[PDB]
Amino acid sequence: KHDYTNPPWNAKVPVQRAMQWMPISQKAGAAWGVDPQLITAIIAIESGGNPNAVSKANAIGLMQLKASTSGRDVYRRMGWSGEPTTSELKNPERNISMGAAYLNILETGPLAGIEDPKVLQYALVVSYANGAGALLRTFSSDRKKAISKINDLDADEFLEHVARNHPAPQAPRYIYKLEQALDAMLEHHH
Repeated sequence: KHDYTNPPWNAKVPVQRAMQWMPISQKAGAAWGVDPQLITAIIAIESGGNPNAVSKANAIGLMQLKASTSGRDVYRRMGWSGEPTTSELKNPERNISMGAAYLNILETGPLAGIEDPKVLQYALVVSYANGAGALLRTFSSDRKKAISKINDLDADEFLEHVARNHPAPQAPRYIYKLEQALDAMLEHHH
Protein backbone atom coordinates (compact mmCIF):
# COMPACT_ATOMS: atom_id res chain seq x y z
CA LYS A 1 0.00 0.00 0.00
CA HIS A 2 2.23 2.72 -1.50
CA ASP A 3 2.55 6.10 0.35
CA TYR A 4 2.47 7.73 -3.08
CA THR A 5 1.85 11.35 -1.93
CA ASN A 6 5.10 11.28 0.21
CA PRO A 7 7.08 13.49 -0.14
CA PRO A 8 4.96 16.26 -1.72
CA TRP A 9 5.87 17.09 -5.31
CA ASN A 10 5.86 20.83 -6.09
CA ALA A 11 4.84 21.04 -9.76
CA LYS A 12 4.94 24.81 -10.18
CA VAL A 13 8.44 25.23 -11.59
CA PRO A 14 8.62 21.97 -13.59
CA VAL A 15 5.30 22.96 -15.22
CA GLN A 16 6.42 26.55 -15.92
CA ARG A 17 9.47 25.13 -17.75
CA ALA A 18 7.41 22.44 -19.54
CA MET A 19 4.86 25.13 -20.69
CA GLN A 20 7.58 26.80 -22.80
CA TRP A 21 7.27 23.73 -25.06
CA MET A 22 3.46 23.86 -25.20
CA PRO A 23 3.40 25.11 -28.87
CA ILE A 24 5.34 21.92 -29.87
CA SER A 25 3.18 19.80 -27.62
CA GLN A 26 0.01 21.21 -29.26
CA LYS A 27 1.52 20.62 -32.84
CA ALA A 28 2.69 17.08 -31.99
CA GLY A 29 -0.42 16.21 -30.01
CA ALA A 30 -2.53 17.57 -32.91
CA ALA A 31 -0.60 15.32 -35.36
CA TRP A 32 -0.56 12.12 -33.22
CA GLY A 33 -4.07 12.49 -31.69
CA VAL A 34 -2.62 12.94 -28.20
CA ASP A 35 -3.68 15.39 -25.53
CA PRO A 36 -1.16 18.27 -25.31
CA GLN A 37 -1.82 18.70 -21.58
CA LEU A 38 -0.77 15.04 -21.00
CA ILE A 39 2.38 15.63 -23.08
CA THR A 40 3.18 18.74 -21.06
CA ALA A 41 2.60 16.94 -17.74
CA ILE A 42 4.97 14.18 -18.82
CA ILE A 43 7.63 16.72 -19.83
CA ALA A 44 7.28 18.36 -16.39
CA ILE A 45 7.60 15.04 -14.57
CA GLU A 46 10.30 13.51 -16.71
CA SER A 47 12.81 16.28 -17.68
CA GLY A 48 11.31 19.27 -15.85
CA GLY A 49 11.40 20.92 -19.28
CA ASN A 50 15.13 20.44 -19.88
CA PRO A 51 15.66 19.28 -23.48
CA ASN A 52 19.15 17.98 -22.68
CA ALA A 53 17.89 15.73 -19.88
CA VAL A 54 19.29 12.21 -19.49
CA SER A 55 18.15 9.47 -17.11
CA LYS A 56 17.67 5.64 -16.73
CA ALA A 57 19.51 3.63 -19.40
CA ASN A 58 20.14 6.69 -21.54
CA ALA A 59 16.51 7.86 -21.74
CA ILE A 60 16.95 11.27 -23.39
CA GLY A 61 15.32 14.65 -23.75
CA LEU A 62 12.07 16.40 -22.81
CA MET A 63 10.02 13.20 -22.47
CA GLN A 64 13.05 11.04 -21.45
CA LEU A 65 12.62 8.46 -24.25
CA LYS A 66 15.01 5.55 -24.65
CA ALA A 67 16.13 4.97 -28.23
CA SER A 68 16.54 1.22 -28.20
CA THR A 69 13.16 0.49 -26.62
CA SER A 70 10.47 3.16 -26.93
CA GLY A 71 12.29 4.99 -29.80
CA ARG A 72 12.59 1.70 -31.71
CA ASP A 73 8.89 0.93 -31.03
CA VAL A 74 8.00 4.30 -32.66
CA TYR A 75 10.32 3.67 -35.65
CA ARG A 76 8.80 0.18 -36.10
CA ARG A 77 5.28 1.74 -36.07
CA MET A 78 6.37 4.27 -38.72
CA GLY A 79 7.84 1.45 -40.92
CA TRP A 80 11.33 2.82 -40.48
CA SER A 81 14.44 0.78 -39.86
CA GLY A 82 16.60 1.45 -36.87
CA GLU A 83 15.98 3.90 -34.06
CA PRO A 84 16.37 7.59 -33.15
CA THR A 85 19.81 8.99 -32.53
CA THR A 86 20.87 10.68 -29.30
CA SER A 87 21.00 14.02 -31.24
CA GLU A 88 17.49 13.52 -32.56
CA LEU A 89 16.21 12.82 -29.04
CA LYS A 90 17.86 16.03 -27.79
CA ASN A 91 15.93 17.99 -30.42
CA PRO A 92 12.74 19.28 -28.72
CA GLU A 93 10.51 18.90 -31.77
CA ARG A 94 11.62 15.33 -32.61
CA ASN A 95 11.57 14.30 -28.94
CA ILE A 96 8.03 15.52 -28.36
CA SER A 97 6.93 14.02 -31.67
CA MET A 98 8.29 10.59 -30.68
CA GLY A 99 6.90 10.83 -27.15
CA ALA A 100 3.45 11.64 -28.49
CA ALA A 101 3.83 8.71 -30.97
CA TYR A 102 4.77 6.39 -28.05
CA LEU A 103 1.81 7.54 -25.99
CA ASN A 104 -0.38 6.84 -28.97
CA ILE A 105 1.12 3.35 -29.34
CA LEU A 106 0.27 2.65 -25.70
CA GLU A 107 -3.26 4.05 -25.97
CA THR A 108 -4.14 2.26 -29.22
CA GLY A 109 -2.19 -0.95 -28.47
CA PRO A 110 -2.05 -2.61 -25.04
CA LEU A 111 -4.51 -0.12 -23.52
CA ALA A 112 -7.07 -0.26 -26.37
CA GLY A 113 -10.63 -0.64 -25.09
CA ILE A 114 -10.40 1.41 -21.89
CA GLU A 115 -13.53 3.47 -22.31
CA ASP A 116 -13.25 6.16 -19.55
CA PRO A 117 -10.79 8.80 -20.82
CA LYS A 118 -9.71 9.67 -17.24
CA VAL A 119 -8.94 6.03 -16.36
CA LEU A 120 -7.15 5.77 -19.73
CA GLN A 121 -5.09 8.84 -18.77
CA TYR A 122 -4.02 7.23 -15.49
CA ALA A 123 -3.35 3.89 -17.21
CA LEU A 124 -1.22 5.75 -19.80
CA VAL A 125 1.13 7.41 -17.25
CA VAL A 126 1.40 4.16 -15.23
CA SER A 127 2.27 2.35 -18.52
CA TYR A 128 4.71 5.08 -19.56
CA ALA A 129 6.39 4.72 -16.12
CA ASN A 130 6.72 0.92 -15.80
CA GLY A 131 5.13 -0.72 -18.89
CA ALA A 132 1.62 -1.72 -19.72
CA GLY A 133 2.33 -5.34 -18.86
CA ALA A 134 3.00 -4.82 -15.14
CA LEU A 135 -0.22 -2.79 -14.94
CA LEU A 136 -2.38 -5.28 -16.84
CA ARG A 137 -1.06 -8.21 -14.86
CA THR A 138 -2.35 -6.64 -11.60
CA PHE A 139 -5.80 -7.42 -13.09
CA SER A 140 -5.34 -10.59 -15.17
CA SER A 141 -2.89 -12.65 -17.16
CA ASP A 142 -5.39 -12.29 -20.04
CA ARG A 143 -5.29 -8.84 -21.82
CA LYS A 144 -9.02 -8.70 -22.67
CA LYS A 145 -10.05 -9.70 -19.15
CA ALA A 146 -7.66 -7.12 -17.65
CA ILE A 147 -9.21 -4.36 -19.87
CA SER A 148 -12.65 -5.60 -18.81
CA LYS A 149 -11.70 -5.32 -15.07
CA ILE A 150 -10.18 -1.83 -15.66
CA ASN A 151 -13.46 -0.79 -17.32
CA ASP A 152 -15.33 -1.61 -14.10
CA LEU A 153 -13.47 1.09 -12.14
CA ASP A 154 -13.60 4.85 -12.09
CA ALA A 155 -10.39 6.94 -11.98
CA ASP A 156 -10.28 7.07 -8.16
CA GLU A 157 -10.79 3.32 -7.78
CA PHE A 158 -8.13 2.79 -10.49
CA LEU A 159 -5.59 4.82 -8.46
CA GLU A 160 -6.51 2.95 -5.30
CA HIS A 161 -6.00 -0.38 -7.10
CA VAL A 162 -2.63 0.69 -8.43
CA ALA A 163 -1.58 1.98 -4.98
CA ARG A 164 -2.54 -1.35 -3.31
CA ASN A 165 -1.46 -3.84 -6.03
CA HIS A 166 1.14 -2.44 -8.47
CA PRO A 167 4.65 -3.67 -7.65
CA ALA A 168 6.33 -0.42 -8.72
CA PRO A 169 6.23 2.41 -6.14
CA GLN A 170 6.61 4.80 -9.10
CA ALA A 171 3.23 3.77 -10.56
CA PRO A 172 0.75 5.42 -8.13
CA ARG A 173 3.31 8.22 -7.63
CA TYR A 174 3.07 9.04 -11.39
CA ILE A 175 -0.72 9.44 -11.09
CA TYR A 176 -0.20 11.74 -8.06
CA LYS A 177 2.38 13.81 -9.98
CA LEU A 178 0.21 13.97 -13.07
CA GLU A 179 -2.59 15.55 -11.04
CA GLN A 180 -0.13 17.95 -9.38
CA ALA A 181 0.97 18.94 -12.91
CA LEU A 182 -2.53 19.30 -14.35
CA ASP A 183 -3.49 21.50 -11.37
CA ALA A 184 -0.37 23.70 -11.84
CA MET A 185 -1.16 24.11 -15.60
CA LEU A 186 -4.51 25.76 -14.64
CA GLU A 187 -2.50 28.86 -13.57
CA HIS A 188 -1.42 29.22 -17.23
CA HIS A 189 -4.91 29.44 -18.82
CA HIS A 190 -6.88 32.69 -18.43
